[PDB]
Amino acid sequence: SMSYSWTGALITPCSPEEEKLPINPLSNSLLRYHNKVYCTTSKSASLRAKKVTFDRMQVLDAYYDSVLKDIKLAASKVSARLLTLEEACQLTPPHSARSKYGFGAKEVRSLSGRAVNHIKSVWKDLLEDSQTPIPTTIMAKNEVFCVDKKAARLIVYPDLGVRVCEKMALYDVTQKLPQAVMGASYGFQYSPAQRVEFLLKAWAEKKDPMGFSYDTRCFDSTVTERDIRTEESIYQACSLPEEARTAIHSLTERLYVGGPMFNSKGQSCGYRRCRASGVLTTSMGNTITCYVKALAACKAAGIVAPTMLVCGDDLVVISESQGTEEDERNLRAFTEAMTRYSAPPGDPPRPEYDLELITSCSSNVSVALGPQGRRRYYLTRDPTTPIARAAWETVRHSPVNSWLGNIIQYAPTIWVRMVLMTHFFSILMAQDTLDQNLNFEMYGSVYSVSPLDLPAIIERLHGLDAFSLHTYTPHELTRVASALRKLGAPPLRAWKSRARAVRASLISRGGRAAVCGRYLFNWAVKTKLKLTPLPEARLLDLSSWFTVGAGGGDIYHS
Repeated sequence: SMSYSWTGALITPCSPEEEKLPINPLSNSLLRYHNKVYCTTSKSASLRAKKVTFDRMQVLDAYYDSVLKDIKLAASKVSARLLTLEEACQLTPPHSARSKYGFGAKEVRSLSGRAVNHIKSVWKDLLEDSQTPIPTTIMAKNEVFCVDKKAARLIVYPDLGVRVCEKMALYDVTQKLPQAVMGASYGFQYSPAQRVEFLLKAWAEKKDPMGFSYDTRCFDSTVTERDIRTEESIYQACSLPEEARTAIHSLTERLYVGGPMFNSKGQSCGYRRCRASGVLTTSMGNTITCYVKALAACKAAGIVAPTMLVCGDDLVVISESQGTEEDERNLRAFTEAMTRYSAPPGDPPRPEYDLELITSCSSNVSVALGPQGRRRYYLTRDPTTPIARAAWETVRHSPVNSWLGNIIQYAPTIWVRMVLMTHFFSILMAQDTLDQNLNFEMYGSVYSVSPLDLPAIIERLHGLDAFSLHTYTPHELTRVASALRKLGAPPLRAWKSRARAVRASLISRGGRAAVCGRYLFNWAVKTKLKLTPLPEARLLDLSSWFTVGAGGGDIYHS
């Protein structure tokens, strides 16, 4: 019942790691307190290992049984197909960890003979062997944060050849199952604006709304072998081809329920009996399992008219308040139920009665005014981590960055518009690489776009309002100002001074650059420009852009 067992071998790096932000003028113009920005490395891997290693005691009840029964029935409405090898390969990100069998992501995406022939044998083996555990590699993730340090997160994943096979057997399922059994509660199907709409709607439909977010301590580690086998039974409730059923059972028994882990040096590192952090089913599995336990927990605790929003292990519940004292009582009961289901809390949940203060996936809804003086709602978050990461990525190029993802996801926020856009467009112009497509992650998934196409992307995802919001809330302004001073970054008024110059340079360039200048920086001048709908905004193939990401899991798009 232990999440992990260890041999004693260390979790090793695949190359030297840098832990402190370098002193560079480009990064320094964004933030001066470089000593506050750090990156997690292999050095803290042992501390993390101890944190995620514990015994899981799970006891289910009638409430859980009832919800699961309902879920399986809903799953029967799903029909899915096996993805072709070619389709599976095209979903592989270009910088995906290479195989130990002689090929990398490049050969996969290009369908090289070597890659194709190996993948084929892996598939055949899955069909004839449903027992032999599949080996995985454990590594310490390198992530950037601002002090006030975190231990590195651990990632466990199978060989490239197996990752392609997972797509063939389950990608189609990840695209339909969550919605089928969860409906509107499935978070990954929404763009930021849709998430906002959902939360506002849920809040408004309650006579006396109360919300709370539940933080499960090390969710992946709380997932039991039984939980994972239950996930498979839910997958099998779908209408699937026999060959897929065989592959899915094999992957479950040989990979998902657990298996041996090796470090980068090839040494046996340990054995896993919980969720693998780096498999295709990580997000979908966490989402469904979190949903089942939470819905059952709500019923057992007496939560009234709960409306849930589930994103992997992230959970937010908005319901009818039963009074302050009752609410706190019900939340404790909820926690007790979640705990019995093997999902104890990291930080005890507390009832919240102001929507702007409720955090879902580190984000929250806030309000501002549009060009006509009307209230407009949008999604935002504390900008500390995004700015710290933007600084690191300015001096250390990452094949898959996070800043472009933050700019897209939080385009209407005051921090993206005044700080990130100003900073990156200045650097891109200086580098003269404005039109170059860049890979970035969003919702744990990998995407690729050109910053020159940002205005079209933003208008399509957030609307023209995204270029004209003003009069943000005191909470938002205070939070952004505090983040900047904490990082030693220039204040917003200085970013405004800089933006005027960036805007002018962009416009001087004409073409798409000028469009970026006129639309993205209209806020920087007192004499505002018109700003009409962009034609290319309609020619955009966005709609399920987030659904196709199905959370994360080594998935790539365009």
